[PDB]
Amino acid sequence: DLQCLCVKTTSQVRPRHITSLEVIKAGPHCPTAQLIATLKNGRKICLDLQAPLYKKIIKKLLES
Amino acid sequence: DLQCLCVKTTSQVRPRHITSLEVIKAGPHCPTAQLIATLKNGRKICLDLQAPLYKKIIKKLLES
Amino acid sequence: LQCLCVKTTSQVRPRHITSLEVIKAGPHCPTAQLIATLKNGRKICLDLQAPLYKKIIKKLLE
Amino acid sequence: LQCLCVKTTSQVRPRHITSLEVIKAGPHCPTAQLIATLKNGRKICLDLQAPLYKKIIKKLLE
Ligand SMILES: CO[C@H]1O[C@H](COS(=O)(=O)O)[C@@H](O[C@@H]2O[C@@H](C(=O)O)[C@@H](O[C@H]3O[C@H](COS(=O)(=O)O)[C@@H](O[C@@H]4O[C@H](C(=O)O)[C@@H](O[C@H]5O[C@H](COS(=O)(=O)O)[C@@H](O)[C@H](O)[C@H]5NS(=O)(=O)O)[C@H](O)[C@H]4O)[C@H](OS(=O)(=O)O)[C@H]3NS(=O)(=O)O)[C@H](O)[C@H]2OS(=O)(=O)O)[C@H](O)[C@H]1NS(=O)(=O)O
Ligand SMILES: CO[C@H]1O[C@H](COS(=O)(=O)O)[C@@H](O[C@@H]2O[C@@H](C(=O)O)[C@@H](O[C@H]3O[C@H](COS(=O)(=O)O)[C@@H](O[C@@H]4O[C@H](C(=O)O)[C@@H](O[C@H]5O[C@H](COS(=O)(=O)O)[C@@H](O)[C@H](O)[C@H]5NS(=O)(=O)O)[C@H](O)[C@H]4O)[C@H](OS(=O)(=O)O)[C@H]3NS(=O)(=O)O)[C@H](O)[C@H]2OS(=O)(=O)O)[C@H](O)[C@H]1NS(=O)(=O)O
Repeated sequence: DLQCLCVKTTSQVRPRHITSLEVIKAGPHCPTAQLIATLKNGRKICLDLQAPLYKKIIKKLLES
Repeated sequence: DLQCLCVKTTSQVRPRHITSLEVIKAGPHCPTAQLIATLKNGRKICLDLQAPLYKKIIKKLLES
Repeated sequence: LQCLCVKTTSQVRPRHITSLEVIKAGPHCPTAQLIATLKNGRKICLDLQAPLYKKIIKKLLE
Repeated sequence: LQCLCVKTTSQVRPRHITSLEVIKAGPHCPTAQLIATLKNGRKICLDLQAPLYKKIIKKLLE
């Protein structure tokens, strides 16, 4: 009934452009964790789990 | 980067078992609208768009 | 009263809404909650009043 | 002050959390928002305090 939201991660986007980050735990409908980021223009993208980039994105959004 | 969350709809579930319903507009990452329902036990399922069932689920959750 | 929607809002541009989640009342929230997510990822609590969320759900279903 | 997280909470079972969304501050919300979604679909606003959301994000990443 449900699959993963993200097909492939991305590496390049400006942390300034990010308004929202959702962290989704692995579940019955997706074997891997997911990192969905929403941008000012409505564009949604996926981040890499094995990178410190998500750590940078998160640390910024909270600092705002 | 993103696909649809729901693969196939469902027809049978008890409206009593439903705690949350999310209505997702069609977008660049999914050609069709989506109706995701969350249940007390954590189970998530998709509803049918061409049915009055979603109308029943929604009308109940608000009445609660 | 430990709800997501303490104060609630009536003014929003329906075209800016990408999703609407209806969360049911419970021991922790006296009322149902209408959470709308906008294009920019932000969220706001919709007034449970009638014609507001009526038109929205249909515009999400087009 | 028309935020999702007016009042905020500190007591939640991390195993009950299925997702955590960080919404950034803006002209409409003075602070960033930590919205946690539980197994039963409900949502609660997490305290922006340190060790609460630190352990959670990692438990979501296992
Ligand atoms: C191209 O060069 C540019 O370089 C950088 C990068 O640009 S980027 O950010 O676009 O990538 C620019 O730096 C940014 O400059 C500002 C900007 O983004 O415009 C500024 O952003 C902050 O302030 C924005 C202006 O808002 S306002 O307060 O001055 O009015 C704000 O964007 C506005 O958000 C409001 C809002 O959310 O309330 C919007 O208001 C409108 O919608 C509201 C909500 O609608 S709803 O549907 O019901 O929900 C309505 O209630 C309201 O009536 C309505 N107002 S109206 O005017 O339409 O009538 C409005 O449309 C938006 O423009 C930013 O909000 S945010 O959501 O994007 O975060 C806000 N960001 S903040 O800094 O975090 O507070 C910053 O200086 C900077 O943005 S950034 O976030 O730091 O990246 C640079 O300005 C620009 N150079 S330029 O070429 O000279 O322009
Ligand atoms: C098998 O036969 C059954 O038939 C029907 C159908 O069952 S079904 O609903 O499971 O499908 C049963 O009818 C239901 O009966 C009640 C029930 O579901 O148990 C009742 O539901 C309402 O009340 C529940 C009991 O709560 S309590 O207030 O009395 O304490 C409630 O479930 C509890 O929710 C709380 C909660 O959300 O706060 C939970 O508390 C615990 O977690 C909290 C939050 O954690 S968090 O992670 O931090 O977020 C903690 O804060 C708290 O400390 C902790 N308490 S503790 O006990 O663990 O220490 C608790 O775990 C839950 O059990 C229902 O909440 S809900 O979220 O499911 O909606 C609530 N539903 S409500 O009616 O909408 O308010 C109803 O009568 C009915 O449920 S229903 O929603 O109408 O469908 C029937 O009882 C049963 N017959 S039986 O065989 O005899 O049992």
